Amino acid sequence: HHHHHHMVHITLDRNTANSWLIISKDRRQVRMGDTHQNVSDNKERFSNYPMVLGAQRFSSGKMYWEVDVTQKEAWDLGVCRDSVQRKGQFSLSPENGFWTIWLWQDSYEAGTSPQTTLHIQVPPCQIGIFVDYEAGVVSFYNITDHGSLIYTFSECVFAGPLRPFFNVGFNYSGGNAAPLKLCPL
Ligand SMILES: C[C@H](NC(=O)C1CC1)c1cccnc1
Repeated sequence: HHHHHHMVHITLDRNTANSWLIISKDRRQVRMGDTHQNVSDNKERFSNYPMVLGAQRFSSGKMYWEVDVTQKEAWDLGVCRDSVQRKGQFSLSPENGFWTIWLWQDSYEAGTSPQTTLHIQVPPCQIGIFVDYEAGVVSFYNITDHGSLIYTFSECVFAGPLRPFFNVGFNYSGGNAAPLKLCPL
Protein backbone atom coordinates (compact mmCIF):
# COMPACT_ATOMS: atom_id res chain seq x y z
CA HIS A 1 0.00 0.00 0.00
CA HIS A 2 0.92 3.76 -0.19
CA HIS A 3 -0.71 5.00 3.13
CA HIS A 4 2.58 5.39 5.09
CA HIS A 5 2.67 9.23 4.60
CA HIS A 6 -0.55 9.55 6.77
CA MET A 7 1.44 8.14 9.77
CA VAL A 8 0.26 9.50 13.17
CA HIS A 9 2.09 9.11 16.54
CA ILE A 10 -0.36 7.20 18.77
CA THR A 11 -0.06 7.06 22.58
CA LEU A 12 -2.10 4.97 25.03
CA ASP A 13 -4.54 6.60 27.49
CA ARG A 14 -3.86 4.99 30.96
CA ASN A 15 -7.20 6.27 32.30
CA THR A 16 -9.13 4.01 29.84
CA ALA A 17 -7.08 0.89 30.61
CA ASN A 18 -8.42 -2.19 32.34
CA SER A 19 -6.92 -2.09 35.90
CA TRP A 20 -4.66 -5.13 35.19
CA LEU A 21 -2.79 -3.48 32.27
CA ILE A 22 0.72 -2.03 32.44
CA ILE A 23 1.32 0.84 30.04
CA SER A 24 5.01 1.76 29.53
CA LYS A 25 6.39 5.20 30.57
CA ASP A 26 6.48 6.33 26.88
CA ARG A 27 2.76 5.25 26.53
CA ARG A 28 3.72 3.18 23.44
CA GLN A 29 3.50 -0.38 24.86
CA VAL A 30 0.69 -2.11 26.87
CA ARG A 31 0.60 -5.56 28.57
CA MET A 32 -1.48 -7.40 31.24
CA GLY A 33 0.01 -7.33 34.74
CA ASP A 34 0.27 -10.40 37.07
CA THR A 35 -2.45 -8.95 39.30
CA HIS A 36 -4.40 -5.66 39.51
CA GLN A 37 -2.07 -2.55 38.98
CA ASN A 38 -3.02 -0.43 42.04
CA VAL A 39 -5.08 2.27 40.19
CA SER A 40 -8.48 3.70 41.30
CA ASP A 41 -11.59 2.65 39.29
CA ASN A 42 -13.33 5.20 37.01
CA LYS A 43 -16.15 5.16 34.47
CA GLU A 44 -13.67 5.16 31.48
CA ARG A 45 -11.94 1.82 32.32
CA PHE A 46 -12.83 -1.32 30.34
CA SER A 47 -13.96 -3.66 33.19
CA ASN A 48 -14.40 -7.10 31.62
CA TYR A 49 -11.53 -7.33 29.08
CA PRO A 50 -7.81 -6.33 28.82
CA MET A 51 -8.63 -3.28 26.60
CA VAL A 52 -7.24 0.25 26.34
CA LEU A 53 -7.79 3.24 23.98
CA GLY A 54 -5.34 5.57 22.28
CA ALA A 55 -5.38 9.20 23.56
CA GLN A 56 -5.84 10.64 20.06
CA ARG A 57 -9.39 11.42 18.74
CA PHE A 58 -10.03 11.55 14.97
CA SER A 59 -13.05 13.25 13.38
CA SER A 60 -11.64 13.95 9.81
CA GLY A 61 -8.76 13.03 7.48
CA LYS A 62 -6.60 10.03 6.79
CA MET A 63 -4.59 8.33 9.58
CA TYR A 64 -2.15 5.36 9.58
CA TRP A 65 -0.32 3.55 12.40
CA GLU A 66 1.41 0.20 13.03
CA VAL A 67 1.24 -2.26 15.92
CA ASP A 68 3.71 -5.08 16.82
CA VAL A 69 1.94 -8.35 17.80
CA THR A 70 5.06 -10.61 17.87
CA GLN A 71 4.60 -13.93 19.84
CA LYS A 72 0.99 -13.22 20.87
CA GLU A 73 -1.70 -15.92 20.75
CA ALA A 74 -4.70 -13.56 21.10
CA TRP A 75 -5.42 -9.80 20.58
CA ASP A 76 -7.93 -7.37 19.05
CA LEU A 77 -6.90 -4.22 17.08
CA GLY A 78 -8.66 -1.41 15.24
CA VAL A 79 -10.67 1.74 16.06
CA CYS A 80 -13.80 2.49 17.96
CA ARG A 81 -16.20 5.31 18.73
CA ASP A 82 -15.18 7.48 21.68
CA SER A 83 -18.56 6.57 23.32
CA VAL A 84 -18.37 2.73 23.22
CA GLN A 85 -19.61 0.86 26.31
CA ARG A 86 -16.84 0.31 28.91
CA LYS A 87 -18.57 -1.92 31.55
CA GLY A 88 -19.94 -5.45 31.28
CA GLN A 89 -20.04 -7.93 28.39
CA PHE A 90 -20.28 -6.85 24.71
CA SER A 91 -19.29 -8.06 21.23
CA LEU A 92 -16.92 -6.17 18.92
CA SER A 93 -19.13 -5.11 15.98
CA PRO A 94 -19.84 -1.96 13.95
CA GLU A 95 -23.33 -1.89 15.54
CA ASN A 96 -21.56 -1.48 18.94
CA GLY A 97 -19.08 1.12 17.57
CA PHE A 98 -16.01 -1.09 16.78
CA TRP A 99 -14.05 -1.67 13.54
CA THR A 100 -11.57 -4.40 14.49
CA ILE A 101 -9.76 -7.64 13.54
CA TRP A 102 -8.45 -10.26 15.93
CA LEU A 103 -6.39 -13.41 16.46
CA TRP A 104 -8.00 -16.17 18.55
CA GLN A 105 -7.23 -19.96 18.70
CA ASP A 106 -5.00 -19.93 15.67
CA SER A 107 -7.51 -18.11 13.35
CA TYR A 108 -7.77 -14.45 12.25
CA GLU A 109 -11.26 -12.87 12.05
CA ALA A 110 -12.80 -9.47 11.21
CA GLY A 111 -15.21 -8.11 13.85
CA THR A 112 -18.31 -8.01 11.62
CA SER A 113 -21.58 -9.44 12.98
CA PRO A 114 -21.31 -12.30 12.54
CA GLN A 115 -17.49 -12.42 12.32
CA THR A 116 -15.69 -12.95 8.97
CA THR A 117 -12.84 -15.42 8.37
CA LEU A 118 -9.58 -13.79 7.24
CA HIS A 119 -7.17 -15.57 4.79
CA ILE A 120 -3.64 -14.97 6.10
CA GLN A 121 -0.80 -17.20 4.69
CA VAL A 122 2.03 -15.30 6.55
CA PRO A 123 1.19 -14.81 10.28
CA PRO A 124 1.76 -11.11 10.89
CA CYS A 125 4.25 -9.79 13.41
CA GLN A 126 3.16 -6.14 12.70
CA ILE A 127 -0.28 -4.86 11.55
CA GLY A 128 -0.89 -1.54 9.72
CA ILE A 129 -4.21 0.26 10.34
CA PHE A 130 -5.53 2.91 7.92
CA VAL A 131 -8.61 5.10 8.58
CA ASP A 132 -10.18 7.41 6.01
CA TYR A 133 -12.80 9.29 8.03
CA GLU A 134 -14.58 11.00 5.11
CA ALA A 135 -14.67 7.87 2.92
CA GLY A 136 -15.91 5.64 5.79
CA VAL A 137 -13.03 3.11 5.45
CA VAL A 138 -10.92 1.14 7.93
CA SER A 139 -8.27 -1.12 6.37
CA PHE A 140 -5.74 -3.56 7.85
CA TYR A 141 -2.38 -4.53 6.28
CA ASN A 142 0.11 -7.38 6.91
CA ILE A 143 3.48 -5.54 7.31
CA THR A 144 5.38 -8.92 7.60
CA ASP A 145 4.00 -9.84 4.08
CA HIS A 146 5.08 -6.66 2.19
CA GLY A 147 1.93 -4.74 3.28
CA SER A 148 -0.63 -7.15 1.79
CA LEU A 149 -4.30 -6.31 2.49
CA ILE A 150 -5.91 -8.24 5.35
CA TYR A 151 -9.40 -6.64 5.47
CA THR A 152 -11.35 -3.46 4.49
CA PHE A 153 -14.45 -2.25 6.32
CA SER A 154 -16.22 0.09 3.86
CA GLU A 155 -19.48 2.06 4.15
CA CYS A 156 -18.55 2.64 7.81
CA VAL A 157 -20.99 4.79 9.82
CA PHE A 158 -18.56 6.08 12.49
CA ALA A 159 -21.25 8.38 14.10
CA GLY A 160 -18.71 10.05 16.41
CA PRO A 161 -15.03 10.73 17.01
CA LEU A 162 -12.77 7.65 16.65
CA ARG A 163 -10.08 6.39 18.99
CA PRO A 164 -7.39 3.74 18.39
CA PHE A 165 -8.50 0.48 20.08
CA PHE A 166 -6.38 -2.33 21.62
CA ASN A 167 -6.97 -5.64 23.45
CA VAL A 168 -3.86 -7.46 24.67
CA GLY A 169 -5.99 -10.59 25.42
CA PHE A 170 -6.07 -12.83 28.49
CA ASN A 171 -3.14 -15.06 29.33
CA TYR A 172 -4.86 -18.25 30.63
CA SER A 173 -2.40 -20.36 28.51
CA GLY A 174 0.85 -18.74 29.74
CA GLY A 175 1.72 -18.16 26.05
CA ASN A 176 0.10 -14.68 25.58
CA ALA A 177 2.11 -12.43 27.99
CA ALA A 178 3.90 -10.46 25.23
CA PRO A 179 2.97 -6.76 24.78
CA LEU A 180 1.28 -4.82 22.01
CA LYS A 181 3.78 -2.16 20.89
CA LEU A 182 3.17 0.97 18.73
CA CYS A 183 5.96 0.83 16.11
CA PRO A 184 8.06 3.90 15.24
CA LEU A 185 7.37 5.95 12.06
C1 LIG B 1 -3.04 -12.92 36.49
C2 LIG B 1 -2.68 -13.28 35.08
N1 LIG B 1 -1.82 -12.30 34.44
C3 LIG B 1 -0.92 -12.65 33.52
O1 LIG B 1 -0.78 -13.82 33.15
C4 LIG B 1 -0.06 -11.57 33.00
C5 LIG B 1 1.39 -11.88 32.72
C6 LIG B 1 0.45 -11.70 31.59
C7 LIG B 1 -3.74 -13.92 34.23
C8 LIG B 1 -4.45 -15.02 34.69
C9 LIG B 1 -5.42 -15.60 33.93
C10 LIG B 1 -5.68 -15.05 32.70
N2 LIG B 1 -5.04 -13.98 32.22
C11 LIG B 1 -4.07 -13.44 32.98
